[PDB]
Amino acid sequence: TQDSNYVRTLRQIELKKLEKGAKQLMFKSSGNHTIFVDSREKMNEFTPEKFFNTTSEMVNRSENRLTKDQLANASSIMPKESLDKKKLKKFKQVKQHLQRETQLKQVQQRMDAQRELLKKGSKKKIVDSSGKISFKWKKQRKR
Amino acid sequence: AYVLTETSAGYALLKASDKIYKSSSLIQDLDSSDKVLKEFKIAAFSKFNSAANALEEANSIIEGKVSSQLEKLLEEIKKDKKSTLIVSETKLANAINKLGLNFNVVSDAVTLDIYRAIKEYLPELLPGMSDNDLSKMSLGLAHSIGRHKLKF
Amino acid sequence: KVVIEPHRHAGVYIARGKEDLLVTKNMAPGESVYGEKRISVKVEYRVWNPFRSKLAAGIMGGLDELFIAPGKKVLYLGAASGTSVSHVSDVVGPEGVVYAVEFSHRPGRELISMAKKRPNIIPIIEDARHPQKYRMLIGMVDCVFADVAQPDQARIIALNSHMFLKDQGGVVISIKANCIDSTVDAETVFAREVQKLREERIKPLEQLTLEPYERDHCIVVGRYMRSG
Amino acid sequence: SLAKSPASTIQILGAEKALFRALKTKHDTPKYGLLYHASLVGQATGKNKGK
Amino acid sequence: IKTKKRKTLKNLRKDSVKRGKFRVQLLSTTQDSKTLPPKKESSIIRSKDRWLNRKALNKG
Amino acid sequence: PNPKAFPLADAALTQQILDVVQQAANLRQLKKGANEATKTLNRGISEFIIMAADCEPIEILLHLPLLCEDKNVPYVFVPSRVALGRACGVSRPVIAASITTNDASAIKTQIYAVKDKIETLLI
Amino acid sequence: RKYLNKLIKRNSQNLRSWDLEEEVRDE
Amino acid sequence: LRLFSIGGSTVVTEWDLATGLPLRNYDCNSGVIWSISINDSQDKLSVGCDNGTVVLIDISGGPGVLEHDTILMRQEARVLTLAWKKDDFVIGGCSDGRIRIWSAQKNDENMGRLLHTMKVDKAKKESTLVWSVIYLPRTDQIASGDSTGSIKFWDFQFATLNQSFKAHDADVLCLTTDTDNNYVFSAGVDRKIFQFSQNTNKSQKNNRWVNSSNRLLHGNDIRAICAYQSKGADFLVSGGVEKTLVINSLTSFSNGNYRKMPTVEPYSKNVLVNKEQRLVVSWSESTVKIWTMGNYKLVCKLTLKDDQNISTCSLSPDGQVLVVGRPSTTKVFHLQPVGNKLKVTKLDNDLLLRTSTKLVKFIDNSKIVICSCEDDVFIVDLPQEVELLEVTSTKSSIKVPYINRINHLEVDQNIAVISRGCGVVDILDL
Repeated sequence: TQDSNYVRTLRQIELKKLEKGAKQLMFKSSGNHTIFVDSREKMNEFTPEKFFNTTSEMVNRSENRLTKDQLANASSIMPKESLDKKKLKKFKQVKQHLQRETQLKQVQQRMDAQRELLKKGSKKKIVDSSGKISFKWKKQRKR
Repeated sequence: AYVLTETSAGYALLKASDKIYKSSSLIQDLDSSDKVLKEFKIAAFSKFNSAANALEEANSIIEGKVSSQLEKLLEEIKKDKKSTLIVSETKLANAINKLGLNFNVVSDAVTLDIYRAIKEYLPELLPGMSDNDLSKMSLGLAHSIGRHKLKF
Repeated sequence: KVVIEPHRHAGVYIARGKEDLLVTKNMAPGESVYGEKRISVKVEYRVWNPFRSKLAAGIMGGLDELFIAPGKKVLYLGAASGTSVSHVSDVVGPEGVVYAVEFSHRPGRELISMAKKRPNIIPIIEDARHPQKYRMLIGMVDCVFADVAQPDQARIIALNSHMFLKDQGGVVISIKANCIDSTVDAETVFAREVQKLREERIKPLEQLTLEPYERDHCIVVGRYMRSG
Repeated sequence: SLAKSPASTIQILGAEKALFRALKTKHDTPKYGLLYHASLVGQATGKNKGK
Repeated sequence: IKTKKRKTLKNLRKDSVKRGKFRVQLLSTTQDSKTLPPKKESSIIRSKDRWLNRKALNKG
Repeated sequence: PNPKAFPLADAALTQQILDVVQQAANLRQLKKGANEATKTLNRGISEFIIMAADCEPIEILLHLPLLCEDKNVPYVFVPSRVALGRACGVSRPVIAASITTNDASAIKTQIYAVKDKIETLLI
Repeated sequence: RKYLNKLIKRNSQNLRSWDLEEEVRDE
Repeated sequence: LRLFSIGGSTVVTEWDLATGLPLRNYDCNSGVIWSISINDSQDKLSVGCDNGTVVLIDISGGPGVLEHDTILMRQEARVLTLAWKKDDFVIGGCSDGRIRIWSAQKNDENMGRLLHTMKVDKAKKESTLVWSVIYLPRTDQIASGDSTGSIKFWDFQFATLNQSFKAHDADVLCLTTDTDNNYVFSAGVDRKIFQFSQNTNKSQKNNRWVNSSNRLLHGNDIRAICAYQSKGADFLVSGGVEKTLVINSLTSFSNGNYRKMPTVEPYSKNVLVNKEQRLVVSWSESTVKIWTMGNYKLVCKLTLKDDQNISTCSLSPDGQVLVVGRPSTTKVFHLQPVGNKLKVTKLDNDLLLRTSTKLVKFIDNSKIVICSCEDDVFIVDLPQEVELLEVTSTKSSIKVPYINRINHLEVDQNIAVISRGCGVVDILDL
């Protein structure tokens, strides 16, 4: 019993750290953005650059399509590598938190099944095809 | 004829040079601006007094039926045995139809564009009654009535 | 320590630094309503959650013409807990106002307290199907944003935009296709709904899918033309 | 939020420091908490205080 | 030949070019869309009529 | 039956739900009681929540739908807590119970069928 | 017109560096 | 009176009878629609949809108005047939093989709560699916055409069957009764019509429905059967994939003369001849064929490549002139013989395009007189009109909204005749 309390405590810590990491950090969107244009000729004559009145780079960019009129790094040191290395490493830190949490979950699954084998009842040890065993209790009311 | 609209201040009646044909012509002449404002500024206003409970009861019992400020409104309105009045609610319409002026009232016709125009130009009809920013006591009414509807 | 960047939609800023965030200003500092963080650079700023607001993933999903402009007046339908409403009051500021309605009671109480905290809000806590008991209050709004999960989105939005929305008004609707149908393609449900609105006199500009933030959800934006 | 907490955590709502120390170091978690000053648990004697 | 011809006919009838990540779309003619009830779904026709012409009952 | 307890299953869905409950307790996948059910919502493993309708006062289990809305868990009221306890396997009246998750049980398919019909009933 | 297009390219690169990647946009 | 129709998709159209075109396409929200039925007193029509769901759309406010009223409690598999007991209970017959009763009331706790299911017994190697339920009001009962081939009389209070008939050897698709509910007529896919009766003393006393007889009539199967019974009439009318209609006496079903209606009735004609150049013109949906004869040969092969309406009325005078009139648009074509083959050229006229032309008539090879859908008279050359007398509307003219419309236009060199469904003829000097 003390063992499974320990494991569950660790898992809950990690679960909350995962939540806070995702809260802190932004992920890029990816969704279909379909325009409704009436006439077939102007539909054929569509260009994003005029429509969102921007430059093709800023067109494919989809978190800020700041216009040409809106348009009309030296702060962060070495932004080509240091900034991007930091970006990726924040992502990896959230991912690593996630794997820690799933593993602790499984360890608690195994431990919880054992504790309940210990309790009571009239069990039956059934064996699956794959090699995995399982237990199935007799149909009885605990009193 | 006449039109009735309710505010966060009080009830307003406006004279109209005749109706439904006024609805047609008004949306046809694109008539929610200063031109229609000066066409029909005001005929009459009747406040409810600025006592917070008296507001909340006037407003709740206008959500249900007809209030006493509406009563004093209805004796002050009439000039003819027959009078026909637009109301944007069928409930309030049939209530005042069965109520005591004995004059015909009409329900939700195509006079939604009329009340849209009035309800736009209406704070510029506050020159007619009281040209002050009513948006405060609008918020105050919203807060007051929500706190009414909730038990609290 | 942090760089700000303006956004195409005015009133929307992005903090670029060691970590990127989507952020607005604030009107009443020294507070945080829903446990969200903030950043203060000097002036306060407050971030959203596109995992918690629909409108956020509307924005940062890349959205060309949203019509909520800083000075304006914005109706909000289906404001549970008002977190997105707080964001709406931040993005309008004092010269614009927001008209947030909710049906039930517990998001209503939270709405009421947050409306106590903020100026820009008037809350309507009456039912959303019937627009009369607050045509008494609401005044001739500019834009309408609505998320209701009740399947009568066409009807509620038709009635509310008829009664309140300015001509050439802006309307932005959310949809959960899994609430509407839950049999067929979510795309098909979306096309069915844009046909509803196009019958109901709203000209539809844009459709957008919030694929990596919610499941099966759509945002549809359009103009409102020549009605009463 | 107090309404939504379960019943065990209402038992252990006062003694969190001893709780998380005991949980983390595999020791027997504290058992009265903040209810200890109620008149009933001030009326019991020993294991009956815990129960 | 004629295969490519009604290929070109279908590609006239079509109403969307995938503009990279973005897509384009159009809205139908208002007169027809108002004047006549909308199309059947092939799902419904297949289900009902296939059920009636199942082979379990020896139709024919 | 209170209008408090809104999404209420009927006879047919009630039988299917209590059939999955019986299977789950034989395999020991079931958390019995309202405090225990709140705990497993909090740990965030639970499959779905089955509540009684006639526990009077109703509020003591009414604290669960706010958690289920927050966490997106499906939940269903069934009519009688005597029946829920019998189907659950104990000697008592049980007013809430909670199917927990073990992705390689032998009742994963039946759980999903019931959980899908519940989510339709909510939605 | 070149004064427009030069200023166009100007802030473009001033934002192109702020929010993009190539080798990192995969991982 | 108004006509509501389920076209196969997710709308419910209610038709303006006068223009013969949809007064309003309502969009019921929940998914594709499989069946429809009004309640009693016509205030509330309910559609059942293959989300499994049942929607109530109510009708107050006369024409052109509908409102999404209510959605009763949903369930898994699709709903095939509806009936209403009264204003109060919606009986649905649905594809699992089972019959459900919802409670469509107002102001009761049990509003919209599915409160009974009743499972029809299933077949061996298949999914049964209850095609057809109806309510029978003298006794309490409901009755059930089953995809096995059965007919099961469930009684409603206590919701548990009384009678069970393995009626006929393939799946039932229609049911109906008579006004006294002495006769349930069931109509199959194996082309039979069974009559189950209750008219005798013991049968009315103790509810026993007895399958008095059957009769087969049809060629292929039956898809709709309807009874009617009043001081003038007792007939039931059947129809199916054998494209016809079959009328029977009702009470004397097995002792009585039927009548097999003709398949096609030429009231709206579909072929017109040209004595000039020895021509025949036919037109089916969006397609136009012309032959000549003398042997007979093809002449012209028209596919209206932009026409989603059915070609209503077409004309071709002497010479090479053709007009095709749609209830939405109208088009004009000129022909040219280059031998056995012909060349076509569509012309242009906005008066043809935006104006819906029901009836077309040629004065000569020059000019055309038109009756447009709103009973309007047009005179065109290739915007002239003549005004008409209007009769005062009587009661049934108010009821049926096209009895005062324009039936027939007949043209001569200068003289025309208008006929109106009330039976009016006017003569026109154009």
